[PDB]
Amino acid sequence: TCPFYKKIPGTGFTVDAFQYGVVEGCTAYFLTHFHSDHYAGLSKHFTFPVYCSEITGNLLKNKLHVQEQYIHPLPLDTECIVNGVKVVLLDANHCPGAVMILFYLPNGTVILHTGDFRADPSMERSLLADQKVHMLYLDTTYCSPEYTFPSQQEVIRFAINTAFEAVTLNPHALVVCGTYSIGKEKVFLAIADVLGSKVGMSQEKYKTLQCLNIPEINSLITTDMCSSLVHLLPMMQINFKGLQSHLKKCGGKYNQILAFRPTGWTHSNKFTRIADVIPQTKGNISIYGIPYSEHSSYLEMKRFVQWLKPQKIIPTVNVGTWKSRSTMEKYFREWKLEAGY
Ligand code: NI
Repeated sequence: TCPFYKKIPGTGFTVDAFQYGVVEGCTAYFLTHFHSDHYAGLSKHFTFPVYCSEITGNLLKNKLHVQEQYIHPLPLDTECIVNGVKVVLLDANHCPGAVMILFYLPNGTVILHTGDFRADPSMERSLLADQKVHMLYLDTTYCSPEYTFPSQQEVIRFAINTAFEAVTLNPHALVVCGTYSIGKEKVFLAIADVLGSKVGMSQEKYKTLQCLNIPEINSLITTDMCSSLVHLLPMMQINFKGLQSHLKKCGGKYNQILAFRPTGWTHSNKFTRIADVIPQTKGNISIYGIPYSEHSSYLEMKRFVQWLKPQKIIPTVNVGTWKSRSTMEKYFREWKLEAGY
């Protein structure tokens, strides 16, 4: 049944709750972003109101075929009334179209639901600075001190320098980047830009990217693989067997593959810096795992929460085990005692 951490008290609302059938008492279903564990259950047969960003609404219409009459897109950073309740959508710094949602309950309680987010100091100057938040529904994906990772900027700088050097040494090297969802577009776009190429991809992935309101996108992507030297493939294909196979398909246009796998976290983050990352190599194929994250590090999470000073925290990730729940509750108490709220 629908878990309590997906329900907004004092309202008829649910967040990211599309796989339980009809939730009794739900008058409006919000969707924070277009990732499959969050939209799981939506289709052209859905007949309840869905509230979301413009970009998420484009993907619902074009990829899932939800009918336009049930899609209610809202602008960001704007006070809106939904079924009698004031709400605001804020940028979550996750994937394209991802939002956090501020609910202003009739009784005076203010609730923030982060959806999935990568906390950032710039959030401390949004509409969040303007009033107190009592309850926080928090993306706790990486809520443990082992989880450090570099800035997105540092990671993109590494990828751009690595690719440019490789291709300039060998003009017959192909660059491949893995994907299985929206998000992390900066990785393949930044590499293609430094190489003066468009990125080539499947028709299904091209359709997906044309939903994202990315400026000048027609100048940056293409379905013509032959004219491109940065290819996107399914993340499943980013291994030696899949890459050797792909190389055969290019008809001797290329003699070397340099591939990127933008993982979340991996245990080499506890030891190694970004400047010191190395690939796995077999023959003329090299695979780089790069720690490009669209979720908060532990320290980024902690700074946001200690700034916001909520009265109550409700985790939305890692909630399935008692040992995980208890560990998270210990960190929350540490943070509150350190900061004095
Ligand atoms: Ni997500």
